[PDB]
Amino acid sequence: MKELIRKLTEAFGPSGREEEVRSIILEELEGHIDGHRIDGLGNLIVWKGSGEKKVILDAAIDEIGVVVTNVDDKGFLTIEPVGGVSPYMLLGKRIRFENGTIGVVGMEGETTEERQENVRKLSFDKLFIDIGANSREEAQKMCPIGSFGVYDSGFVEVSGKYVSKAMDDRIGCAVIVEVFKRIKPAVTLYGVFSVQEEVYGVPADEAIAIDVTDSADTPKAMRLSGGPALKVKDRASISSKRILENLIEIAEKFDIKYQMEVLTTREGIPSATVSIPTRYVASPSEMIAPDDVEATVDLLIRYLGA
Amino acid sequence: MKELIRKLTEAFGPSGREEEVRSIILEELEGHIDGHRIDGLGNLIVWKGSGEKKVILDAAIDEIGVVVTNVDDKGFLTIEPVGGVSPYMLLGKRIRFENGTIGVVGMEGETTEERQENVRKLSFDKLFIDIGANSREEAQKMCPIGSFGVYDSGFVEVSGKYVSKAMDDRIGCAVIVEVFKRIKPAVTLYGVFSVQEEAGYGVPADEAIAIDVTDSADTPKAIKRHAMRLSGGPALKVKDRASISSKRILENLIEIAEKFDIKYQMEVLTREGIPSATVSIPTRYVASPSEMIAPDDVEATVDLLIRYLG
Repeated sequence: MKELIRKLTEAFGPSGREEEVRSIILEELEGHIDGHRIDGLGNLIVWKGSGEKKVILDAAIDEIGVVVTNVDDKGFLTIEPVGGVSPYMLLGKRIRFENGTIGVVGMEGETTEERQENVRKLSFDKLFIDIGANSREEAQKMCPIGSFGVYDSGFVEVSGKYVSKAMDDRIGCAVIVEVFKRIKPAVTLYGVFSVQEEVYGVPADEAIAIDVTDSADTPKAMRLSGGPALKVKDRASISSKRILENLIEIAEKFDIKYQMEVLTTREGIPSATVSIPTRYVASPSEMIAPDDVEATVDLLIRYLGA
Repeated sequence: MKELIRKLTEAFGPSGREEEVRSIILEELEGHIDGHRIDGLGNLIVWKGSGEKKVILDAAIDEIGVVVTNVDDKGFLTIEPVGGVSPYMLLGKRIRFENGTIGVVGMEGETTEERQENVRKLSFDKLFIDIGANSREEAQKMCPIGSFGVYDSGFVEVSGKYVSKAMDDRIGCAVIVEVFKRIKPAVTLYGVFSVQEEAGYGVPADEAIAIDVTDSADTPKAIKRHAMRLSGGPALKVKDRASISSKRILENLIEIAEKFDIKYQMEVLTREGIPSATVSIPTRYVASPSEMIAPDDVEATVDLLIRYLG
């Protein structure tokens, strides 16, 4: 499942250019599905099994990044955030583009006091990125305007933890993939991979969102290795609540460690939301515990079949 | 070429289920190819010749269809479209599936009132498909949920013109295949048949050409300046941001077309990693069970490519 964690977390998938991610999900799932289709707006719909119950397992394809807005005289890039990324996780951080070009990030500091003052009020109009080109003529071909970029950091295992970029949400995509690769369906199971936008082709009876939640384990609560984070919604149908209680009895039934969050898009069909605790969200080094993710897989395997 | 266009347009190939169209294409080009391959996504790629210049041609193997999203109790199938299918081109039509199955679409509402209204502001929420199924189980065994079907209408000739379902882009497939069958390749030819998805095909190529369908506005009550028309020749499209290389390929195709009296017709519109040009065959009633092309546009097209590449 860890080959999978790399192949997905390392897959280049910013908004609108996620084709590789969909690929690895497909060739990864090839041999364990009945069908799929890419919907008008870019979401991918997988279905497996013959069942009266139709369940949707949603997971966000996309990962945070930056977009170019201005190419410079000497060939430097102006950028702006896509997804919830802070200009602080980018200082000294190197960036990939879809063609493969690597760029480096720096600050528009002039003096020695400006480099200590641009930060306490740092926006993206004070950053820049080097590609290696010295001209705008040599820089526009390397990267047009509207080019996206992502973290260059890859997947590393730190003493049993899985640290990589974009554990949000391809720990969830990876979990769904693994479920399809190990489950024998007792239901008609769709797995939908979503394009979030402006910050359902199939009709089902129950939707289940696989997302991540920030871990409060940071010094000074959702904890690693404590289980999947089950989200209770302050306002939901009797049917969403029954989804929740069903997953609860099944978790208490098979001695499955699990957590429960309450934090202050829903299909109209009854939906629930389960998250994996992930530290350092919106950083190149988001940390998950694999026992949590195989615990989540095990739970879904149990509730949705054998 | 009537036999080829027949096989291609009548082949069943909806969003991934193209083993029939691929098998027909390889079946067709056998004895003329120097190799082929199916990538991890299903794209069929062939190559012939070993010239210095590398030229690629590409045309989509896919056709519009329907996907079944639900099966009710009586055996009727609720559908959502695959591709750009008008709900109207379906009403009264029969639907063709892979395992030997045929269905018939129907509209909800029994009274004259709700039918007459539902046809106004129609959609697939208000449709279904009967298989002759009386049980939901035998429907699930005949047509599982997630099953794709294409138009059941087939190929026929009308006073010299060719009509069939899925001319886009099986007619481009026919152009490529005939080109490969009647070629003495001077360049290194790669043929690419597009699956599913609208930045390379794993083939480095000097230049690339697309064989596409274009809407012919020669129909009545259509009055556009510089309209596409049947038997006007292959339509050579002009792009807005066309690079020097794309304009070079395009200009070369114009040169051949006029040098050998090959009829052709430009097409004016309302990044670019490879030199590319876009040629199109004019076609009538795209997205209908009965798309129509003129054969001499296809012959002039294959002549254009064969003389530009051999």
